[PDB]
This record gives sequence, C-alpha cells and structure tokens, in this order.
Amino acid sequence: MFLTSILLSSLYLFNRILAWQGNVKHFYLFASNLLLLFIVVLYINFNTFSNSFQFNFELFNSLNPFGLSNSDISNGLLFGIDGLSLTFILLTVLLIPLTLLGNWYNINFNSNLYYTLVLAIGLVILLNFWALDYISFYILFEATLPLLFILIHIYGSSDSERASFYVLMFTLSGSLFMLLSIVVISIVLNTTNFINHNLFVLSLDLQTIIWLGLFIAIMVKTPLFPIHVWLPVVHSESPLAGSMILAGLILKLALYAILRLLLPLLCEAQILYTPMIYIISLLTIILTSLATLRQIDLKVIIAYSSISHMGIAILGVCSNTSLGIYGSIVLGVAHGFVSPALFLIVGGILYDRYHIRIVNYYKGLTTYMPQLATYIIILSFANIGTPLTGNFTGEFLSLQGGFIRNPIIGGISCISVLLAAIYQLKLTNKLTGGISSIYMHRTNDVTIREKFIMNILIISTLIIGICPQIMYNLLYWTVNNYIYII
Amino acid sequence: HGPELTPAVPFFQPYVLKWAGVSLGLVAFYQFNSSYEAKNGHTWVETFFHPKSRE
Amino acid sequence: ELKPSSAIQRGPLNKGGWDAPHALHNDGAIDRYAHWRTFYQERFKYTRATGKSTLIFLVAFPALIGYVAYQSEGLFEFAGKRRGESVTTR
Amino acid sequence: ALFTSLVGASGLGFATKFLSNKIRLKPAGYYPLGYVFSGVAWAGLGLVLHNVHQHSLEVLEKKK
Ligand SMILES: CCCCCCCCCCCCCCCCCC(=O)OC[C@H](COP(=O)(O)OCCN)OC(=O)CCCCCCCCCCCCCCCCC
Repeated sequence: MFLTSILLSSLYLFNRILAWQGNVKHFYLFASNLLLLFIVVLYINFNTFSNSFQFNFELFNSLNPFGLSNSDISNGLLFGIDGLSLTFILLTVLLIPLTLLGNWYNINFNSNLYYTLVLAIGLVILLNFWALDYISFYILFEATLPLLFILIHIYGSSDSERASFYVLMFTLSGSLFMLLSIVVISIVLNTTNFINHNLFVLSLDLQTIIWLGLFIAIMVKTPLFPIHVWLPVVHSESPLAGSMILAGLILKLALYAILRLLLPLLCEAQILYTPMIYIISLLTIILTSLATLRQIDLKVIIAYSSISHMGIAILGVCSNTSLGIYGSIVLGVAHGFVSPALFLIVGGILYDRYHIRIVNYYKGLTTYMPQLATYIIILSFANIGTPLTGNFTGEFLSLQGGFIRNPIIGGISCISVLLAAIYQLKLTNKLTGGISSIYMHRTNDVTIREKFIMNILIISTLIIGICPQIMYNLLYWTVNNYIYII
Repeated sequence: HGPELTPAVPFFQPYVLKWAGVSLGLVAFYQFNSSYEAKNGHTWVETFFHPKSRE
Repeated sequence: ELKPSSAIQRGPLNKGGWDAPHALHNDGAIDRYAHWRTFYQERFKYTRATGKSTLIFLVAFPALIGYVAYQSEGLFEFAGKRRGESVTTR
Repeated sequence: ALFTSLVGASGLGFATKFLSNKIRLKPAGYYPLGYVFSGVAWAGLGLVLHNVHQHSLEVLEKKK
C-alpha cells in the first residue's frame, strides 16, 4: 500500500507539473538527479568484501506478477549488482542529467517528446547493468532500439532517415544471432542466470558453436572492422543526446557484455580463439584510425576515434590477465567521460551556432573564442593517451595485458599511441589556429551550461588520471573472476 | 613609457571563489578525518558505511 | 463524391521560434564537394585500383596478421628470465 | 499476493482508458468515471487469471 501510494502521488505531481508548466524538462532533470542520489546511497551500503550479488530483486514471477517476489521457485527476471556492474552504473547515472542538460535550448518544436525519449533510453541502459538472466539482459539490450529509431528519425540532420535505419538494421542484425546463441544456451542448461553459469561445463565442440553467435554481436556493437559501418553515420546524423548516450554508454554496454556473458562459460572455447580476436582487434585499430585522416566532416572524426578506442579496449578483455581486465574497465569508463565532451564540442558549441559540420569552413577559432579553443586542445590531448587523464591508464594497461598474451600482437598494437594522435592533433591545429575564417561570422562565447558540462566531464577524467585506485574497491573481485590460468 | 592600462577587474571572480572553496573544503575535510581517526580508531564517514554482513 | 469531411479546418504547420540570422556564407563549391564525399558509395565502382586495395586490406593483411597470430600463441614468456635460458617454449 | 495483482490490473485498465481517451483527441481526464469502469473490468480479469493459477498450483501439489 505504501509503495503504491508513492506512485499514485508521484504520477499526480507529474500531471500537475504538466498542467501548469508546458515543458517537463525540469521534472526530468529532477528525477535523474534523484537517481544519482539513490545510486550513490546504494554505493554507501554496498559491501565490497563480498563477491556476491548484494541488492537482488525479482520481477514478473509467477506468484507475484506485479512486484517483488519471495518464493521457493523463481522463473521471473532477476536483477542485481557486483562491483563490475556498479562501476558502469555510476558512469551511467552521472551521464543521464548531462544529456538532459545537453539539449536544454536546442530543441524548440516538440520538447516533451524528445526529453521523454532521451530519459527513457537512459533508464533502459540503467537497467541493462542490473540484469541477471540471459533473457532479462537481452530484453533490455534491445528495448533501446525503437526509442533510438524514433529519436534519430524525427530529429537530426537532413539525413535523419538513413541513420535511423542503420541504427535499427546493423544493431538488430547482430543482436539476432546473439539471440540464437542465447536460445542454444537456454535449451541445454535450461537456466539463464548470471550466478550459476560458471559452474556448468559445455563440450568443446558445443562451446565452439555458441561463442560465434555472441561474438559477432559484440563485433557489431563494439564496432570491430568487418562491421564498423553504422557507427560514423549514426553519429554524424544524430541529434546531440542520442550521439552522447550512444558513444558514451552503448559501446561500453557491449564491452560489459563480453565480460558478463562470454568469459564465464566459454573459457575453454575462448583460449582457442584469442588469436582471431587479436586479428580483428589490431586490424580495427590500424585501419579505422588510418581512415580518420581522410575526412571532410567533423562529427564523423570523433566517431571513428571511438572505434579506435574500443578496439584498444577489447584486447585487454580477451587478454587473460588481471592488468588487461582492469585496463579495459578504466578505458571504458574514461572514454565514457571524455568522448561525449567531444561530441558536445562538435555538436553543441559548433553545430548550434553555424549548422554546418564540414571541416573546411572552420579556421582560427582562437581569436574570437579563446576558452573554446582552450577546451578543444585540452580535450584533444585527453583523447590521445596523454597521461594523468584516465584514457592513458586504460590504454596502457590494455596494451600491457595484450602484450602478455601475445607479444608480437602487442608490438603492432602499441603504434596506436601514434595513430590516435595523428588525426586528433591534425583536427585540433586546424580548428585552433590560423586567421579567423572568412565564412564564419563571429558568434557568442561558450555559455555557462556548456562550460558546466565540460568542467564536470574533464574533472572526472583527471581524478581517474591522477589516481586510478579510487574505483579499484569495486573491481578487485571481478579482475580475478574472469581469469583462466589453470 | 606608460603601461596603458585596461579597465579594472576584481580579483575574486566567481569561478575562483567556487573552485577554491570546494578544493579547500575537500582538503580540510580529509584532514578532519585523519585527525578524527587518531581519536576514535575509525574515520568519520565510516560510521555512515552500513553494508550487510557477508554471512 | 467522396471528399474528406467539412469539419476539419486544417491549418499550416510551423516549426516555431526565432529566426536565427545567417552566421555562415555557404560555399557552393564546398557544399557540392562535401555532398560528393559523403555519398561516394553510391557512385563507387570496381576498377584495378579498387581491386588492389580490396585484395590487400581485406584479404592479404588479415591473412598475414592471422598467420603471425596463430604461430605465436604460446611461444614467448619473458616473465622471469636469466642468461642462458631460452624464452621460446618451442 | 492477491492485492498487488488487483492494483496492477486496475493500472492496466487505467492505461487502456487513458490511451482510448487520447486516440479520440480528448483530454486525459475527459470522462473520469470510465477510469473506474475500465479499472474494475480489467481487475476482474486479474481476479479470474489469479484464481485459475491458484487452482493449477493446487492440482500440481496433489500429484505427490
Ligand atoms: C520496456 C523494456 C522492458 C521492461 C522490462 C523490465 C521492466 C522494468 C520496470 C521498472 C521497474 C524496475 C525498478 C523497480 C523494481 C525495484 C524496486 C525495489 O523495490 O527493489 C527492491 C530491492 C530490494 O528490496 P527488498 O528485497 O524488498 O528489501 C528491502 C530492504 N530495505 O531494492 C533494491 O535493491 C534497489 C533497486 C534499485 C533499482 C534501480 C533501477 C534503476 C532504474 C529505475 C527506473 C526503472 C524504470 C525504467 C523504465 C523504462 C523501462 C525499461
């Protein structure tokens, strides 16, 4: 009665704020900021000394379909966290008001629609990291895509239509074979579960088949070289919050799914296949970062940058090392900080003012906007692997873990420090320097809200950069968990 | 020989005040916990840490 | 004899708001250039140069890095080493 | 629990009455008594389905 009266009160308050204020965006910011307060109070009560799943709750059980269930027999949808989940949830929840902040004055026509879709996508990728079944991981893994289709199609550039199609198409088409592999697991074990599933052993000829269906879906979502194809256009023709939630959270969601779903029960498969992953990882670091050099458009460069950093990230995951797993997590969280700031710099401060994203128009942004050029350089250097930023901690421990498992793949994997600097500083000096452009008429300096978003997303890289030990209290179980060294 | 001065600006800009206030507050709170730990054997915010027992 | 009903009174659709004045002189040459570059794939055709790059970057380079990756799986440990100790397992 | 199934099935009924108001291009609270009508109807479907599941579990207990 109590938890129902809370909802009957809060929906009433929602209806009243609707009737009196036309927007909702205040109430959406308030709700997502309360979600922050709630998840950090869950972090206080979190026990780090237990490997266990601490805060468990079942939804949609037989004996109680509407709500919580305490029964001796469970067939609903399980939810709960360890350290490894919870890190991403932290990286999730502090991102969610910022994108709700990020379009506070851009969207004029249909406000309530856009902010509802953006908050709903953020809530679905909250609940992605809580899940504990294979099916309940997968139901919410794909709940995003109608909301993403409706968001990219209605709002965007002139090419909204093709980009909304590709974010349905490639993402769906990889996720279907993921479902094939999930079905084959669920009919052998007869239990989808994130708790028991390291105990069961499958045959090597049977692990050999199951692992392809999950791995090609992770190839689609962390875009490795065969399908890295939707990523630049679904960024380059997105609106702002869709691009931020995509490249900060969806790619790291598949980086999470390669840990949570594959490394526990495909171990004896996984050793036989680490050279195939190293082929595709090196070949998506070299060949996407080299295709960045020939680009006419400006959001597309930061998109291919995200491809190159996830290509560094996944060869720490499959490294069979403590160092590689921890480096992949710190890369994933630090890239989730640094990269939506870059999509703000191309999309918020620079597309709201001039509405054209071609690189050739933009020159000499320093002499009319000094503090924007200040941002553009210190976010440039934070992207490369220039240290004390957390991006280098991820890149360094990932390259070290990838050097453990195979040294010759780490030798050519290490040149990524060069290749990631070339295009980024080649963009940065073209934006920063020169006589101010004859095409661009002078506009306003960076406002207070944009500087607010930037200051947060840069401090949160610098704290992880100066001390990566601040979140080792969550992971020291889950760094030892996924290692298989007999 | 003149310096040819630009107009006067105040020292304590709002950003200097905010950033210095938050940083000095965090450092002062950290020293407060290091002093409170010697008196009582535990930090002050550890009293707020109530997780469930592992058993 | 079938026309949509009289009680519609449908009106025009605006997008609403403030007419932001033009902060950019668009160049016809730069816009035509960039529209040609983003939509390059609808006019791409296979030639000998395309065949050379498609052979070497999609077939030859994965096969070379593949052979190098499968030969060097359990060769090298350097973890604790000494003079006169071989580091290759084989 | 029997009570949460009632409240949630009545919530499904409130959702049907809301969405049926809002296809019609009406306001939300256009006819407020129909919320009560649809909520009690869909709650009755919840009654029926819960009792059928009770009896099915009781049949499964008697096979031991
Ligand atoms: C449309 C896609 C398909 C949808 C399929 C999934 C439907 C999800 C529907 C949303 C409802 C789930 C969230 C609410 C359920 C959890 C509420 C709760 O009470 O958690 C219970 C749990 C333990 O509680 P208990 O065992 O009773 O003991 C308490 C002792 N103090 O207490 C806890 O441990 C804390 C639990 C924290 C939960 C955080 C979840 C973050 C997201 C919250 C908003 C979710 C709404 C998303 C809406 C979009 C739909 C996906």
